[PDB]
Amino acid sequence: VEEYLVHALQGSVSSGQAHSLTSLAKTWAARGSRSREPSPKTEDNEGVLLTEKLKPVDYEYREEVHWATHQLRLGRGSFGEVHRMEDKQTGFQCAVKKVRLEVFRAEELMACAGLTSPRIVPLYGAVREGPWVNIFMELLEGGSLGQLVKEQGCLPEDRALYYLGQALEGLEYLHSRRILHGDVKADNVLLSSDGSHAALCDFGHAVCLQTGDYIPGTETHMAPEVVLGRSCDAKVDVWSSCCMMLHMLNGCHPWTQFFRGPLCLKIASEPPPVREIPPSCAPLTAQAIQEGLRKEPIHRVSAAELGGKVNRALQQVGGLKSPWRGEYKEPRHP
Amino acid sequence: EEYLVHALQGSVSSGQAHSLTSLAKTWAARGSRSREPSPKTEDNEGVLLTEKLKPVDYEYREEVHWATHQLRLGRGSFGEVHRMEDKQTGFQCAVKKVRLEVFRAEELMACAGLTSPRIVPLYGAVREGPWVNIFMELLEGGSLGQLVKEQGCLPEDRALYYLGQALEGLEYLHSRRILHGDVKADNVLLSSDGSHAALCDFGHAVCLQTGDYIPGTETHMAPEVVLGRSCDAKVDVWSSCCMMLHMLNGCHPWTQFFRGPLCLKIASEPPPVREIPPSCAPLTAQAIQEGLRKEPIHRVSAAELGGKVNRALQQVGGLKSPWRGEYKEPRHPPP
Ligand SMILES: Nc1ncc2c(n1)-c1c([nH]c3ccc(Br)cc13)CCC2
Ligand SMILES: Nc1ncc2c(n1)-c1c([nH]c3ccc(Br)cc13)CCC2
Repeated sequence: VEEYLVHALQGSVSSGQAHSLTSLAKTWAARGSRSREPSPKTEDNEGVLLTEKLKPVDYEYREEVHWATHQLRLGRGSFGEVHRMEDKQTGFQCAVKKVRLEVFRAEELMACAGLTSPRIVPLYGAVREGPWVNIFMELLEGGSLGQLVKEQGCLPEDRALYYLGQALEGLEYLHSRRILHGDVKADNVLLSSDGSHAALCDFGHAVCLQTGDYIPGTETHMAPEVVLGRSCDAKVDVWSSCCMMLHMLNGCHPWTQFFRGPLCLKIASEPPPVREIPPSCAPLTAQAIQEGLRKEPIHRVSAAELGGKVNRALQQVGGLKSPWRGEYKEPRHP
Repeated sequence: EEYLVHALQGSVSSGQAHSLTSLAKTWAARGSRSREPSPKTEDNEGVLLTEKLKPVDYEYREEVHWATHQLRLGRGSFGEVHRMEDKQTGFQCAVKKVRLEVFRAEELMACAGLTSPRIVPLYGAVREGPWVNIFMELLEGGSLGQLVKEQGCLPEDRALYYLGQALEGLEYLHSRRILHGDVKADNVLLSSDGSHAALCDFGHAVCLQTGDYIPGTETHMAPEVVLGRSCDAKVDVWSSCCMMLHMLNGCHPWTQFFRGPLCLKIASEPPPVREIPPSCAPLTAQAIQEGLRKEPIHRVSAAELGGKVNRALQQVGGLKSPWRGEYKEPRHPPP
């Protein structure tokens, strides 16, 4: 059972619901660990589309036949490159992340599928062609928070708070659902064309809680409990979020300007990088970051808790007033 | 040599094949292992074999020193293939991007430094984090596979001509102890004028001195592969003839008469010599029979087969049929 729904889904591309896609994705992750045999001339083609804007024809959905990528690479995710694409029948434009079966984790779809938060990039479906999983999602037009930070050097306190807060909304939505993101950083939050809306993008590091099986993201954003080899929970994301905040404010990641790699040792041994908080910051801003960067996950605030403090700090600075893009602010020197 | 490796690591250098080969071995070993926290700045290392691909300050990074342009060129066994231009030299070539976790050193060991006109030349390979970028000559006449499809099936002389060249390359590899492992139309690349063909994608290659042969497309697999026996270069010879049948009929060998998996059928049934078109020349048909002998031991070598194929081409009048000629309907399946 569900072994039966799986049998019914296998071999075909169907319009359907998240649960169906999730069930299939588990089979993809299992068999990608399974070194395979001689390939059929016609690649297997199976999956589930979650929106009518992406339409299988005769239970197929194949690159170059039913849809296609546009010239230039959009970005690069943890386990696959991301491109712009078009459904050839409906004209719909979205994004696709192409992942090798052998490195495909079901959580990549399990952690966002069917989710309906504005702070989480919507999943349109996923389709397998042979040893490739194509993951379809909303195309966003304002680039990543990571790109923004690099082109502006650093963000103003208010902008930084604004994005941090929106991200924490998404994190709260995830955590209440036993979902941990695992790679919270500027490069993985995506922006609207007018910079007003931010959303979490890449769940390649996600884990679906009940731990022990957390695959670490970027070392500078790693919490002490990860680096110590201890069991991990949602608080990991809270710490990452505050590492991202420091990055937005200073234009450089925490630890980098003071230590050399690997930073794993230093993260564990050293005190939290609260010393990297800009003195120019508002009292409520600084305290929020401190509580988010508590080395003991247990005393560390939740995403919801941190979100509140951050909304209040934003108030304290006068709300969001700094202009969308704007003028370059030189990042902090080492 | 553990010292040569240490000296190359962390840097992108202009250098020689052997150096690239040694580094590539570390990549295949390192693709093994759920990893640790990633450094913020991706590792960047590799070796370029031509000055037309030029690193700056020992770096070579996508979007900085080079970039892809236009639409996907193709899809190899372990990675997609694109056009790219080096931002320093303006040089255009092709790049195949392969995930570290599925990267086989043979992908480079089997073609690096090789100087046959029948084997697509390797320009180098560069790693960025969990990605291996394989650079190679960009060819302008598409793949033999694309050709066969848009023409339905090919005229006998064209087919012989391409078969012969592939066999030249195959002979070249085998004499160097290299089995390609995925010989098929999709893995032969064509000049703009259709005159030159060369073997590409060595994702299935193995470097002889089996048990370690990763099978390609089931329809091109030899009986000894499919039985799980020890494998040698003769595997490529069988595949080549499967490819020949494909060019002639516009469809792979077994597909029209059996259902998958074909593993069983290839083993049990006689060789697909019956799929040879009767209208073919005596020498053509016989060549294919010899390439498709079920015991690899009695099966002709790539060199032997090449002579027959060249002779067959003669008997038919040499290469005369036009390039991008007229559609010829591929053989239909039975009801
Ligand atoms: N869907 C989508 N729209 C826009 C972007 C991206 N994705 C995007 C960028 N880097 C990425 C890394 C992982 C993922 Br899943 C998406 C992106 C680059 C930012 C632009
Ligand atoms: N270097 C190069 N130039 C042109 C092409 C190709 N490669 C090409 C195609 N399919 C492929 C599959 C594997 C590889 Br390695 C190359 C190609 C499609 C043919 C076009």
